[PDB]
Amino acid sequence: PITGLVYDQRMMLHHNMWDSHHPELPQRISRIFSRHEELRLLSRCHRIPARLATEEELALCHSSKHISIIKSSEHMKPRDLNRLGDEYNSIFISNESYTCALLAAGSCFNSAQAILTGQVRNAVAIVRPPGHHAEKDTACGFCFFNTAALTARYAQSITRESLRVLIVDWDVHHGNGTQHIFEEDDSVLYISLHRYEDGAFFPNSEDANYDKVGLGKGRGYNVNIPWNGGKMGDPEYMAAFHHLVMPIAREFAPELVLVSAGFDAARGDPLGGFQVTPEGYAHLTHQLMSLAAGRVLIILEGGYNLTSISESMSMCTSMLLGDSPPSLTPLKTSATVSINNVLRAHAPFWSSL
Ligand SMILES: [K+]
Ligand SMILES: [K+]
Ligand code: NA
Ligand SMILES: [Zn+2]
Repeated sequence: PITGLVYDQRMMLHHNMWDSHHPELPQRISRIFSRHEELRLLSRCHRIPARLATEEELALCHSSKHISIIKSSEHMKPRDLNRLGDEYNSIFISNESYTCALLAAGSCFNSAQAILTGQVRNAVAIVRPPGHHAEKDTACGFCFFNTAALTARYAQSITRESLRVLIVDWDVHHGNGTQHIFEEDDSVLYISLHRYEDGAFFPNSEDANYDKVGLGKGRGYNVNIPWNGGKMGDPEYMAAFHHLVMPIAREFAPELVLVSAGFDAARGDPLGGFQVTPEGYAHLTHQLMSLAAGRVLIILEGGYNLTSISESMSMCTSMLLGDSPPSLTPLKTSATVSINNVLRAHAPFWSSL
């Protein structure tokens, strides 16, 4: 049982040149890496090489128009980069952004390939910029290309079209990009847990609500678990996995599990405002390892407290490596209502509920 780890410092090049303190810092991935070194987790892993995604691979999920525009940013001068970035919801762009986006996706491709060919059982990808807000034709919320969505399509490309992929998105924000790409798809099961606040939390859309179960053949295969007022923690997430994520996943019988692993739901994160502990993430990870013969790829999304996310993602790697789960109140009423809402919404599609 081998765990893969992919990390490249070239992904640090992507930066905000008008605010060097912008929360999506280059140092996010470097601090996670060093913590993996420090805890002797890195030395236990099989080092998977990073690579650039090709344009043909980007076309698995993205329009050529979207690809061309972001590609052209590599040759732009600072003010043009400023203007282009302002055409999007919450995006900054540097000359290196396009290349870093390519490495993020290519790294995840190589990890998926390693898992699916049996070189490793599972893998962790310490990458940036993130991906899950990125749409087919647009960039959004610090994301340029949808790394997770692309990896699902890449995985199917190197296996068979009907490879069943589960994408679990435990980043505090709804992965609107991932939901939309696969909304009519029944080969990719998208499950997201996210702070919703009745549509008044980024990315501020009712697409993130529980009632959005998918379209056409894809009905049932989109699971939104929205949190409303207010601070949520380990109890809420554990209960969500127990009643929803793991029962549905088992019935879906995935062959590959991708985790859109943001750690902005972690205690200490300003943008999330939740209190999922590092031990919390370990237990979520451990549960997912019971799926798909352990074929699990952990892909970094959001998470902005450098100490919180280094410790949190390290905890997940420890689990993938096979360490025993660390030792961990009744649910908030609102959380219970959220879970019953999803249960009632997905009753027709999943007989296990
Ligand atoms: K999420
Ligand atoms: K789907
Ligand atoms: Na179903
Ligand atoms: Zn996030």
